[PDB]
Amino acid sequence: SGWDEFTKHVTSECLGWMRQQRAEMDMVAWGVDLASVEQHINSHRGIHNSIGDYRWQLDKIKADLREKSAIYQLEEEYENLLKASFERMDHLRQLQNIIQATSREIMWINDCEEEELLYDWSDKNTNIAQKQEAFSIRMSQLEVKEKELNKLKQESDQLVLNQHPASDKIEAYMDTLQTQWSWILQITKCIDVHLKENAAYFQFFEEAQSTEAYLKGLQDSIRKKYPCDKNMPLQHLLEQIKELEKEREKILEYKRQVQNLVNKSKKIVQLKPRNPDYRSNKPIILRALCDYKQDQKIVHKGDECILKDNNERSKWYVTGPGGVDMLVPSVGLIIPPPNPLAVDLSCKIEQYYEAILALWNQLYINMKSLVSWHYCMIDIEKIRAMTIAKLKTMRQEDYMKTIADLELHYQEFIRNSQGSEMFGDDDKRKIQSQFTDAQKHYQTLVIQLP
Repeated sequence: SGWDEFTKHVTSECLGWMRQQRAEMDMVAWGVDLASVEQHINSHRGIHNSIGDYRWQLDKIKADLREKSAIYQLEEEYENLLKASFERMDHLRQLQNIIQATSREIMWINDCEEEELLYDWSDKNTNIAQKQEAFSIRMSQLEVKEKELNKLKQESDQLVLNQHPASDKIEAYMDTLQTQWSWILQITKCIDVHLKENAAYFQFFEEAQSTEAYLKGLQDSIRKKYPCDKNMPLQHLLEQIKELEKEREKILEYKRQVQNLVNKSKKIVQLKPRNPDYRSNKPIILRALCDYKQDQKIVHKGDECILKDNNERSKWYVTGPGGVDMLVPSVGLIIPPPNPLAVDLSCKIEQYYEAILALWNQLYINMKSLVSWHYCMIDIEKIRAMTIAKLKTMRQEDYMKTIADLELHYQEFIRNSQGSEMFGDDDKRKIQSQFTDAQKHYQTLVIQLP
């Protein structure tokens, strides 16, 4: 104001168009919807190339004017608009880049997640070998991603540092990325645990079913390898007993192998209930492998949950430990021991070991008694064959000892015969009579000496 009226018009119209352009490019809303960002890039490109062309329309106008301030004021407004126009074209660019990148980076993690989410960890999946390696490949792919992600955030923080008009909105998008990333690592942490427990689960039954087959087929093997009849020669017996004692040593090495299975069973996890079709009368107890949270509903690593519905092989309806029903991803839930299928097997296998141990005890004392029987008969023949004339040739302690031998060999027999199945009462009397006879046949010759 205060100038020529033609100058007040030409200058007003200019400042009016130059500021109506600022209004339009400030009334743009900042969003991460790539479809919007795209139309804003084209939109502004039309406004930028418009004011860029306006420099010449402005030159013509400054040439007609003569008012000192007017000219300066117009040039100052234009140079200000032009500067803002450039910085806008750049702010849009920077945005599109950072979002496109983060957008594709989220889909990558999501796809990784979708994969592990749909994986089958039941007993039907025995390939803890394929999985083990495929996983190590991914853990490498991931250590690779963390790099790409780290510098993607370093690119983002820079934009916030430069007060990008959309700072808050991109930090929010990055928040999303961070959330997905943290979750994929949680899955990997509990995938390492499935791999371990599932390995054990299969290792255990492979070893147990193989031990059970052994101790059951050994209960019959032995009984055939060591027959016990009353008509076996003395030599053969002593040699059988020696082998029979090597056997016990071996079945003591089993006790240690067996005791190991007893222990493992107490730690073997449950897999069958992971299948939607598995039915049981006892409720299924779960444990959380990692924190999972979905809007105000949160489960903590180590929380005990109850399974309600598992028709979905990726999402289970789960309750507890605060009576709170919630859908938590199957991946992050395991079914801890005790596994009744494992404990019962370890109990069974243990009873086979004990059966063998008992069988051994029977065969042992059986032979030990058959040996005392023979040792007794040798002494009985010595005493029976004793004549008064034959005695005088021998020392007075050669025969005094032969009865001592018999007395002791007969005690050993009575002792081993107690729990033996080799001698019925018919024989326990038969020998009892041979002994008592020979006993007096001796004291008949003990009195005749003087």
